[PDB]
Amino acid sequence: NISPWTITGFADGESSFMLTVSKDKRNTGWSVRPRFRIGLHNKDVTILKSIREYLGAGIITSDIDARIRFESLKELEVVINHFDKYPLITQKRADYLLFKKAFYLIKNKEHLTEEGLNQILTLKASLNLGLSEELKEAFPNTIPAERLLVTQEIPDSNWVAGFTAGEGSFYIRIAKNSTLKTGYQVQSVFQITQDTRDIELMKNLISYLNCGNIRIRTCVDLVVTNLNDIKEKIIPFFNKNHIIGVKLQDYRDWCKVVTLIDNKEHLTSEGLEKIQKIKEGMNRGRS
DNA sequence: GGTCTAAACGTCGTATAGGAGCATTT
DNA sequence: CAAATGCTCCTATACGACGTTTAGAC
Ligand SMILES: [Ca+2]
Ligand SMILES: [Ca+2]
Repeated sequence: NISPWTITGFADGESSFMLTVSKDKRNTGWSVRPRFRIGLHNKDVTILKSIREYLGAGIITSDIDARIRFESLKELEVVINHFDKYPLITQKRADYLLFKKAFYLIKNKEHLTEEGLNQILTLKASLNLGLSEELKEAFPNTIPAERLLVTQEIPDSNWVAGFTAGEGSFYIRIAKNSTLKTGYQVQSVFQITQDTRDIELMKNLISYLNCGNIRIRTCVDLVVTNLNDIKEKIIPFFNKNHIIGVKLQDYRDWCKVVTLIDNKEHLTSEGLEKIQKIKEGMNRGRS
């Protein structure tokens, strides 16, 4: 059985909290509904069934992508019990909090009033992309509810495993560089990318893993390039607390290249070619 | 001077997140 | 009816993932 913290982390990466407000058969003229969803590439449904098995709720689909969705009041109650017990720690937590207030309004059927509808619109206004042009036009001078800035340490190894399984990256960097014998440097790279709103979170993870540097481009990158930070810290970490989903295979290929660099012979033409073939067949070049 | 590692810097194209809205059941 | 939710399709930009140069150790 899959761990709950793996679930929260993975959701921290890939989930969405939504409120749909559609013109409508009804007295306020508007329909209000909450949605919670997690979406992945089609190849990873087994994770969803397992997660589904843990919570005992969610409806799964597989088409152009794979999604598990929670749309009924009871299932979202299951979702809320989960994230209340095993809380989110990225900025998406703030989205969660808006969703949760709205959900409760909806549970009490307060959404069927102009007053209640409007309060819900105040929650939706600060939720994700906020109010659409259509909704701004139909309901102007709306003041958006305040959104909590979440400011947080790593709760569990399985959380990191879920988050890296969504947003993490293992890639091989090849740089044209004449000062090297092969004409190329080979680097094993671990990376996490996140909007700057959570730099604190990134930093506790750096602290949590005892390695990596921050690169700022707004976006932030956690980047690990050091070979025996990679060897003696990152890989053992994801070795006891497993990366899940299709991304593991990339991780394994990443390990193989790390092994090749570790035996110091990636610095030969035959070896550099070898690593190149593997890199071109990992991550996006996989087809 | 040469070889190399670490990492600071640079940047593009699909893949997510987010969304919207009609159909069926409760 | 009307309220909830099942079901499916739409989209556009912030991560992924790829590439180059620099600081400097050995
Ligand atoms: Ca992802
Ligand atoms: Ca993301």
